[PDB]
Amino acid sequence: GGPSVFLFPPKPKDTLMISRTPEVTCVVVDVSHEDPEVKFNWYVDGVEVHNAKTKPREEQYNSTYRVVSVLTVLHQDWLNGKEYKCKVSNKALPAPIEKTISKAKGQPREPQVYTLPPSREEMTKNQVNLTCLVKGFYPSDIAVEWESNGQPENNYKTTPPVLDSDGSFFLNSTLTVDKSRWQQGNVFSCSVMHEALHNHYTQKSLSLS
Ligand SMILES: *[C@@H]1O[C@H](CO)[C@@H](O[C@@H]2O[C@H](CO)[C@@H](O[C@@H]3O[C@H](CO[C@H]4O[C@H](CO)[C@@H](O)[C@H](O)[C@@H]4O[C@@H]4O[C@H](CO)[C@@H](O)[C@H](O)[C@H]4NC(C)=O)[C@@H](O)[C@H](O[C@H]4O[C@H](CO)[C@@H](O)[C@H](O)[C@@H]4O[C@@H]4O[C@H](CO)[C@@H](O)[C@H](O)[C@H]4NC(C)=O)[C@@H]3O)[C@H](O)[C@H]2NC(C)=O)[C@H](O)[C@H]1NC(C)=O
Ligand SMILES: *[C@@H]1O[C@H](CO)[C@@H](O)[C@H](O)[C@H]1NC(C)=O
Repeated sequence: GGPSVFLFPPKPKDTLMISRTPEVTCVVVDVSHEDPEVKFNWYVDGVEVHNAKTKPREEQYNSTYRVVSVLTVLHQDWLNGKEYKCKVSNKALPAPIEKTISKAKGQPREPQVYTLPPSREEMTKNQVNLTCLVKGFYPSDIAVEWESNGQPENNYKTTPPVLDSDGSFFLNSTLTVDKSRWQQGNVFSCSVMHEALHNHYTQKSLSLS
């Protein structure tokens, strides 16, 4: 004795993109070789659901199994604050273990998005940094990408959301492009996906005129 349960929320980009699959993951550790069977029961706002997929158990190096149940959440249900409950049953458990999860509960706040052209010190060089400042958003769940002429620009680094003095979040996204591309006057756009924006999406464009 005995097993432990950990419940994980979906990835932010999965929650914000219609083509992606947002999943809540119920992980059971310390499952015995003697009694390796785990019964998973799932509830959405107290209502039982039967659409979760279990994965084949894995032997840990500490000679125990790690057993996982993955529940697909509806994009709208997750955003509307529905509660996801995982109930775990196992013979080595006198009473089942339950864990509940839902989206962060504070008041949603819309991100403010600003673009920063390369600084004269930054601009003289071979490759230039284009910056997208995203601040004042809540919850921290967000997705920031770059684009030009309808195609993704992949040479970017986005900082993790940082908790600010007023309890909201902020981050920077920096795209590195060849100076020649920026200098030419090509339009680079910063894409921001967040629940509180109108239509959960905004974009800010940056170009040298
Ligand atoms: C046998 O060996 C096993 C494998 O090594 C080992 O399993 C490990 O067991 C420990 C505890 O014994 C368990 O620890 C918990 O880990 C939580 C994070 O797990 C994440 O992230 C880690 C690394 O950061 C990864 O290794 C995990 O795979 C898992 O990854 C996430 O997985 C999901 C689904 O797969 C993905 O969607 C995510 O992308 C992914 N993230 C990453 C970064 O990869 C960690 O959060 C836990 O801390 C919290 O719970 C503790 C419980 O004791 C608290 O003490 C601690 O304070 C934290 O509290 C929680 O946090 C908040 C505070 O209230 C609230 O959210 C919660 O209410 C609260 N919970 C409470 C109080 O219960 C925690 O340390 C490891 O995850 C696990 N590793 C794996 C791989 O399974 C076994 O223990 C070994 N057996 C032994 C030693 O006997
Ligand atoms: C651009 O900014 C990134 C991230 O802040 C940094 O690592 C890099 O060295 C800067 N300059 C260029 C030319 O990318």
